[PDB]
Amino acid sequence: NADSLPERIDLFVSLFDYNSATTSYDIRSIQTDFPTRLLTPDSMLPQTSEYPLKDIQLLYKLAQSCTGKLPLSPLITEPLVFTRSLCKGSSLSPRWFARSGLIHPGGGTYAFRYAEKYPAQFANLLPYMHIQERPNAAEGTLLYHLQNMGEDAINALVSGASMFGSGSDLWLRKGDIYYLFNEETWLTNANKAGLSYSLLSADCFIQRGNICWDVEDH
Amino acid sequence: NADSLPERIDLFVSLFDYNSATTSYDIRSIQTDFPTRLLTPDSMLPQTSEYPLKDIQLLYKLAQSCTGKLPLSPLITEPLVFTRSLCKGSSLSPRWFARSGLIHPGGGTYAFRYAEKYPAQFANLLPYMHIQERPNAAEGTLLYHLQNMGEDAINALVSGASMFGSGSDLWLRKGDIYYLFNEETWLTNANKAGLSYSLLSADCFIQRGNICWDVEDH
Ligand SMILES: [Mg+2]
Ligand SMILES: [Mg+2]
Repeated sequence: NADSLPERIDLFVSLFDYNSATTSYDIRSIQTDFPTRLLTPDSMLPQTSEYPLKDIQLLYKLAQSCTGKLPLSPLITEPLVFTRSLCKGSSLSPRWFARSGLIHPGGGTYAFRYAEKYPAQFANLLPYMHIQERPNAAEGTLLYHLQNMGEDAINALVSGASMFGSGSDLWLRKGDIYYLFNEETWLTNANKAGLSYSLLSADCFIQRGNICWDVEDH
Repeated sequence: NADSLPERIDLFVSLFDYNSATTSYDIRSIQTDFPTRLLTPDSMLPQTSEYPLKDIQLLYKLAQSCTGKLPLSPLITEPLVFTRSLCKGSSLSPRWFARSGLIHPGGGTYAFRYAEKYPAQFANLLPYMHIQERPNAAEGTLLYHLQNMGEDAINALVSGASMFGSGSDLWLRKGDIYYLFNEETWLTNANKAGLSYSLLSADCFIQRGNICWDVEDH
């Protein structure tokens, strides 16, 4: 009966009332309000695949002592400008962050680090901070849903997947808009289409018992 | 990298110390203490695929009034014997339950129903009751693990799967023995083998986003 599976999934998608959705988000509005750099969890980690570890260490020591060895590689120019500015105490306008690569080599953003030293500029620099650096958003808002997405849900959203689950919500793409439905509606329409489903924490290539296995990429 | 997946799963299995397992259960001991009929969730439902619905209804009415229409089909002979005995008040020895098909046509077991009318015989009839009809077992015992298994975990155990997950435990089959490990050990050995995994609520034939889809059989 697994041969009719694609047809049943199409029937499943067609059962939803897209005008009675919980909320809906245009993909364009999501890309305007959140650069991909500010969604992906890897932006919160030290940028070990972009800078040598010794260069990241040399930046932290420079930010601590505000004197001494400057890092070498010419890809540290902008992070050096940022670090020297905090040490010299000179100001960086919100337009400087809008111009930057946003992500600091030690993980997180320039804006969040700058707002930790100058908390009066927090609100104006919020658009340049990672979602995981911003305060807990109000329930039902786009930021709230994004902050509560695991890496797999974020990756599915960034890649524009036709559908993905995130917690207690189903995200369904119709055209260039995502429609959210609660899991009760998800399960009801899966029942009617003759479907069962599972939410994955990775891809599934080999199943043993009730365990889906996958190689991790890194 | 998905081509090396079977080799990585074999390495994963080989990393476990089977002598330092949480607990272990011989498959033979499980089959001795629990007939499959007393594990599968479908035994708790009315036996609609074995008896006509009208015959099940005729049995409930007979058990209520203790008079009137006897069901027809000759597959109801033993359930009729059981029902007439409760009505006549005659006793059924534990050996009668050991001889029976265990499962009552309305779902559940003969033994549990009999022990509801004669609670003094509960302990002697416990071996003939469904695991979901028995009291909550003590933690760490075989019955405890079985009572907390979803249908998918039960089906994997009944079918003798090489491995399956159930809650916070990994069940690993080596020979004819199942070895239990906590999920921390599961994840540590998956990390070292270069693997990611997900626990399924059904099979996975088509993946959309982070959702594994499957047709339900019924
Ligand atoms: Mg993968
Ligand atoms: Mg299946």
